Amino acid sequence: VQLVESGGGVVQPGGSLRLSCAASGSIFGFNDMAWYRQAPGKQRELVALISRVGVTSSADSVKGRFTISRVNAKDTVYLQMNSLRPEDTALYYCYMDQRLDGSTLAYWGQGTLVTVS
Amino acid sequence: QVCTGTDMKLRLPASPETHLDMLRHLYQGCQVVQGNLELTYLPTNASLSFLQDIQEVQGYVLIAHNQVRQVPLQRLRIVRGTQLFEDNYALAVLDNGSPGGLRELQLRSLTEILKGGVLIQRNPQLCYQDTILWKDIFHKNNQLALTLIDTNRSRACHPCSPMCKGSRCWGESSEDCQSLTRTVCAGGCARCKGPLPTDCCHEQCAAGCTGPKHSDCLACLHFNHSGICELHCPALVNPEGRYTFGASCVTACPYNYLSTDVGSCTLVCPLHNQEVTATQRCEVCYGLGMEHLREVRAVTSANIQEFAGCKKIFGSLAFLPESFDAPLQPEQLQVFETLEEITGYLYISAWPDSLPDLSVFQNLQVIRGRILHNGAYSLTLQGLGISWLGLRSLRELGSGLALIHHNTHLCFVHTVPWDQLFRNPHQALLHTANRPEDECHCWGPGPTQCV
Amino acid sequence: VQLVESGGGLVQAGGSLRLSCVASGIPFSTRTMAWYRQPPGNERDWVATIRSGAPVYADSVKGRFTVSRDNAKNTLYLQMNSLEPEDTATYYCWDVNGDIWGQGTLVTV
Repeated sequence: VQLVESGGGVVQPGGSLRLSCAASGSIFGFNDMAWYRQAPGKQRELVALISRVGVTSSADSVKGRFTISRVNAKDTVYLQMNSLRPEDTALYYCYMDQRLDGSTLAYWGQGTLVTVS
Repeated sequence: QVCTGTDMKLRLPASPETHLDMLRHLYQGCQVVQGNLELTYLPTNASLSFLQDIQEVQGYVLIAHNQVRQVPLQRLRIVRGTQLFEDNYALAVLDNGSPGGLRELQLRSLTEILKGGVLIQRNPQLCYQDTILWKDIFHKNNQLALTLIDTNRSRACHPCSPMCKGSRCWGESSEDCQSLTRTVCAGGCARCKGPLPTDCCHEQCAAGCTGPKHSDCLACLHFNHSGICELHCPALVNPEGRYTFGASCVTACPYNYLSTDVGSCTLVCPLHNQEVTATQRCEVCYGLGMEHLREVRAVTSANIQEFAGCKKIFGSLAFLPESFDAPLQPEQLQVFETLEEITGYLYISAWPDSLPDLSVFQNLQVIRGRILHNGAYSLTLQGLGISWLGLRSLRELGSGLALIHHNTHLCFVHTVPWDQLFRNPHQALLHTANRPEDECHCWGPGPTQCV
Repeated sequence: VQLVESGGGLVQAGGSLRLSCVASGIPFSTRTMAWYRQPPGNERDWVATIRSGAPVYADSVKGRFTVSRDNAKNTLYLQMNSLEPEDTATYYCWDVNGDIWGQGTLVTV
């Protein structure tokens, strides 16, 4: 299982951006899909989480601006970012999960850089 | 033995009178379906004996809006779940229906579903859906293993035969007993043929086994190598190298596929790769549905200039009624005079009334049909009002069926060598509601239209 | 864009009937219209098709049915004569080019 992000870039404040992260090497699907971000000097914090059924969660600082969606056929996550603020500059990592033999296996991406300026 | 499914989810048939014929042509003598099994809009007395050989489905199974009382899928063993219906379900039985409608599922051979769930809603006459242990049919590593079963009925079902160990049955007959291969396993083996530890199957076998080896099981979890279940096909870099084609290792790629340097048979070249013709390998104008016009569904005046001076289109060409009403003009259609190959399909549901034929595609030679309209057709012509075809240079139809119906002024349909154009024992010409042949090898009138 | 069928109802054996299909919001002049029938418990069956000239009829209804259109009124007709007990079905109006189906009307003989 390998995860690759193809969403990052540089955007002016108030602009829009969309991140995607597809997976390969699985024939069973994934438990849940998430997006994490890392501001300079701080730890990795959850931005948005979506369940396999379709229940969507989001962080309090991005509510009303960040939306997460998934496609089970392609095993892909999406993150639509609208009205991006200067404090949205961070390293965005996509996250996937799999429940196997009673345990959860975590898979991380390499990260994508989004700078708002 | 291997056939391609369709993608027409919950949609009405393109031709109501030829739907059963197209199903029979697509699924006659097929064991593995490379796509989705969509059995929809079947009449009460429909004969479906051509589906008795199907054993594996790569995508999803959709049985909806059917008046048939029984669908004979009793040899189907595994559903891969590569594609999902509504992105959640691998099996879907909806709105089906002696009043009419299917009464039993009769899937006594189905044992494994790799990815997806089950959706059974609004079947008044269906019975024996709440007594099936669906957890057994789902793979132990299946992530989207959910069930949504509607048990509302308009009749009372008899209990199944007492021969079953429990009350789990696919029907009323004694041989409709359900076989458990997951919840009765000994230890941690995912699949087994009995309650003993020695009865577990090989780790590369999906739907069950007859012996403990990796050559005597009902299905291969990843790939089948001449009867051997292997995780990976043998690498090419190698006299024993094999190409990856679906869930099996093959010596050479099929007729209408592209061989990648990785060692897999695909229908489109990957990024930063160019198709090379020797068979073709992955060592340009883009049509509808290829990475620039993915959401575009018609050839309008806002994108017709993208095909000017082109000899090969990597995509399809659809001519909807909205294309001609800025409305498209007959003089703008000459940009296709140099076209010679279409990678996808050719759809024409509208045409200018001043054009008596399809002469703008005079030099078109190959319709590859790697992408099919509704998953079944590579050349469709309906409601055109054309006098003759005029596709003088057409020689090959790589895949899919040809559908030409409701052209009230069209002659010379049967004067075309259609059998010479096909390269598969699954393609045929479906034609209805054309101009009668009583009042009607060449493509049109004159000496220049000879084949 | 919608199609509405009207003019059905009840009739005795050997009677006559006239059907009408109206189109609103589409260029009716440049469209191909087809009539269909759906007997209960069966599949939809083709009846007739007309675009601009002589219509094409099915072998079952040939000689008894006549199909005509009025472009100014945006209406399509279906005249029925010498009706038979096997002609009872739900009749549908189809736009071939635009792929638009009518709601259907019930005809009982």
